[PDB]
Amino acid sequence: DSTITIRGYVR
Amino acid sequence: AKPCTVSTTNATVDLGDLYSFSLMSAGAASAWHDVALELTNCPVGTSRVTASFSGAADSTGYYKNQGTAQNIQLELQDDSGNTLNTGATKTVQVDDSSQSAHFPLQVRALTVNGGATQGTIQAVISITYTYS
Ligand SMILES: [Y+3]
Repeated sequence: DSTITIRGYVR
Repeated sequence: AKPCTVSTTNATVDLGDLYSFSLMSAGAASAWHDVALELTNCPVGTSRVTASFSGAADSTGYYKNQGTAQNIQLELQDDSGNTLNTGATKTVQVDDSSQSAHFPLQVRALTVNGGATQGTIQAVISITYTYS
């Protein structure tokens, strides 16, 4: 019913 | 009971850029990011909404990073500080004045064993609602 998308980067 | 209408079909959490030096020690993490799941048009008679969270979890128990960054996990918590790992559920009361329900959550990236390496961070948590 719902979707939580987590995005990011590690430098 | 009859189901409400899902308003928050998609919810994106952009952690932005995190540096390895701030994710070197075990327990180190990114800042908290607000994420809300909202339901509307709740039928009369339906007063409670239960959300069931599901997602790929690694050996630490937290959500596994599907990205290239190593030694990085994703954590989902409610606004009360309670962790909501895969399989967890949360029940909130419907607001009969507006016929809606809301799930105020928090998301952050963390390194359980420390030593996070350069790379991307990607993860998806699915939510299914039950009503009563
Ligand atoms: Y919050």
